[PDB]
Amino acid sequence: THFEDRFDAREHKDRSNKSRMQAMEEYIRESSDQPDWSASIGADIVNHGRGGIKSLRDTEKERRVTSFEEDNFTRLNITNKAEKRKQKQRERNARMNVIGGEDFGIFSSKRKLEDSTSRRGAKKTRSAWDRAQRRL
Amino acid sequence: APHHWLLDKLSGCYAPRPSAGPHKLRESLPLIVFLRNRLKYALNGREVKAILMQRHVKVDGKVRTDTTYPAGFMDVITLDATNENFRLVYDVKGRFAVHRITDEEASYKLGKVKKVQLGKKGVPYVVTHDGRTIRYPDPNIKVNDTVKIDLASGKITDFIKFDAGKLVYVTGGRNLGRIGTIVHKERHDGGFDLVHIKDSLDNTFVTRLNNVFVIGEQGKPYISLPKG
Amino acid sequence: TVQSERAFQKQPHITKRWYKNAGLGFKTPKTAIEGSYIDKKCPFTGLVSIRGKILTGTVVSTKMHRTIVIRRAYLHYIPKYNRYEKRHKNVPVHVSPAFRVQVGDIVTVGQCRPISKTVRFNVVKVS
Amino acid sequence: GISRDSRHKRSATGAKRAQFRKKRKFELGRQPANTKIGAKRIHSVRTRGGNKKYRALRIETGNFSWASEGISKKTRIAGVVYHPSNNELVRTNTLTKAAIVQIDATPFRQWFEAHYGQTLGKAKIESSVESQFSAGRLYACISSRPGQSGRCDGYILEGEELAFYLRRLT
RNA sequence: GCUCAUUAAAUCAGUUAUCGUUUAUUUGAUAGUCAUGGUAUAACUGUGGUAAUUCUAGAGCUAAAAUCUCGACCCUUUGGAAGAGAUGUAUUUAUUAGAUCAAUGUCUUCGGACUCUUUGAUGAAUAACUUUUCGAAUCGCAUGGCCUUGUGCUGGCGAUGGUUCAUUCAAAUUUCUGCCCUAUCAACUUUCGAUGGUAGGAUAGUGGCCUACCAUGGUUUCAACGGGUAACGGGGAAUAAGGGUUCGAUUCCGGAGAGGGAGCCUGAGAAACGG
Repeated sequence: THFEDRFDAREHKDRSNKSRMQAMEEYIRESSDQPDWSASIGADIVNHGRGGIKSLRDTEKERRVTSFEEDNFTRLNITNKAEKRKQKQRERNARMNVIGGEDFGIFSSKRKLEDSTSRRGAKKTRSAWDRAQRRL
Repeated sequence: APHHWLLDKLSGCYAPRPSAGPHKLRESLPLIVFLRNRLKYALNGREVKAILMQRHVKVDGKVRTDTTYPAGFMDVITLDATNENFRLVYDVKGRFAVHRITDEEASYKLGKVKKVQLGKKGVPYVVTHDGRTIRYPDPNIKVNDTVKIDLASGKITDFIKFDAGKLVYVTGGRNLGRIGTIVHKERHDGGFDLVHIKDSLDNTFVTRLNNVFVIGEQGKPYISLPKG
Repeated sequence: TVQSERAFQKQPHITKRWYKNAGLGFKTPKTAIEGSYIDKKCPFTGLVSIRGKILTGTVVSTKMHRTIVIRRAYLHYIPKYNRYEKRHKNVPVHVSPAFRVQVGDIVTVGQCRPISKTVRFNVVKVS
Repeated sequence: GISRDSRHKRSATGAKRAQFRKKRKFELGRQPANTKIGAKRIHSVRTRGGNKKYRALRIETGNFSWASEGISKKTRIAGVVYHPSNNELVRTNTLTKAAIVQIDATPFRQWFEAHYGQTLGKAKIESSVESQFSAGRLYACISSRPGQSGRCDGYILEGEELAFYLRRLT
């Protein structure tokens, strides 16, 4: 016949952030029983005020920058076509949705919770003998 | 920017293009990505230039001073500082991997012959994948075999004929870059020979005969594969 | 008749007949070695190298000069309907004067550094 | 000049006449020099930057090989006899590959006498050639491309190939 | 680099194939065949013309070599040798090269015989030519060696060329599989060759690419061919949005043009509008 034999980056690309739904992991953090590395109090808040406190996504993505800056000893900056969205549309996602540093933008979503889990999604017990071994 | 460089999308717009050289450009990893970007030895692009002009780095027994110098699969990259020797080896997930080796292992490399003919005045010659053509080889050395290279001279100290049931690395295709030591060799239309591969978990995988690189016998590989 | 053209036909010789093997388990026939046709385009005894697609099919029309037509039937799979479609691909190929070809004649060819404007394949095996 | 763009002529099924692009440089073609027999002029062409080709336009001498003894002797050229592709070339005395000519028999004659000790049919060769040694005009063929190498190199007629062409010349 | 005019097996996407080709640069291989020839540009010196120019005029200057095999021999140790001969580079066409053995198999009369089977192991330059190409009037460190002692004779490591080959950056064709609507398009093509053969030409090269001559074929209800496409629609081309429900940006369109036609020249590359 014919076969492509083509290498793919997208199949090796991580898709963890696509199905990652935030309210599902908030159950995880209570049921993990590991500690979770909360920062200090005044180390959170943004500009003496105006910018709402910190998202826990925000102390993650800013941590990703500091982990990147300490490796390469250099800084990244005001590069404009990315900044005009990702500072406008992101800091308005704060004031529209975050309240006291905790996100309430989850709850107005049409992204439904089922489509991540979906009765384990793939590798599903579609036959009868598959159902006996999950009982095993 | 390609997949196997492990660059971030951050830190600057343009990707550092490779120079023409021994390896294929899509197979190549330039030395600018090798020093300041993955091994984190330098910070700026100019700092790569100061390392090369002072001749700290030597690749495969040559001085090799070029910023975008193409380094490829199975390349002994010897750094005179630290007395440490580096050998590039591809990683299963889609990327390259810098690897520590010894001084004796920095002496030899392996090389896939791509084409063998009869040169002028009745001289046999084989042409490796790194473009190292060598006069007077063994006539046992034929197409797709590996060649152990001395690197003090251009001489051939060991040779391994392609036979089914020997530990094979893949260079190309979808299932590029695993162990799996052979199932057999398939014939097909247009060539397109699919040298089948069954891994440590004994699962069939299919790439082209062009992608086949024999890295050892069933059991022993000739080089120190990175264990992890 | 061998010498029927306007020029004298001969092999370039790159027995009074020079042979070679096209390879890949395609054997030199009796008509190649002890024959009378010159045929510089023939896989054996000629000036072409079989590299590329070695394909098979059914010869459907033979009324040309020194060349024939292979019909290459197969089934397509449409993923949307989840049905099949019957298909074919009429491919003209050069035939050599060693293979007895009429309508029928299960055939095998090889890619031969394209000969003439559609011909990429030259007849190497007829069953 | 001449363009080799395969688009304009029809398809196998009859689709035709797109004119997707205009004529460009890599699909080029240049022109035949219908070379004649005269005082040798050498032409100059620059081809793909580094390489060159030799158009031939007037040719006096060329190198022909005697096939029986395997020796090669440079030949003065007189006239064109036969060519299969077009007989307009012969009546204009034009040299191409596989062209029958007439040559001087005396350079092959001088080799035959003082090296061996015999004359030429007044050490045995064919009968149809030995009668042509007294004529002073031997028949020879071209096996080079004067449009490319510029030389008039070829081969003299012997064997059954001699009998094929002399049948055409009667 | 900008601007004007819309392409349906074409583009594109991958895939080959380059033993069908060309390649500056990249890299890897690779050549035993006069302490200095002869020319040459100017600048300049001064005179002028011209409405004018990055316009112009005339004058005087600066044979020998070495290696391959043969070895008479002599001498037992590191072994060493007389003389017997034999070898241009590129380019162009023609010619030339590119059955066996060992035993462990086997038999035997125990001396050896046998390759049936096995095990291994060997095989598969001539003659000419060329608007004669190269064979270094190249550079840096080491400054040594012999005697007729002249600043003689000889001598190490590189570097750069340079021929050819390979490599890569390419480019050119090419293989194959994958596009939207349509029977109110059933025949289409040979009505710029359509299908092919052969020969020549042209080209970097394949080739109906072009042209002779020769055969009547090609694709098709499995939909050819034709038509519609507002083909700002489409390409996982590519990351993307850690709940805005499927959002983004990036890249790719396709073609033509530089007042209009047409012809040309350099260059690895342009049929280049900063000729």
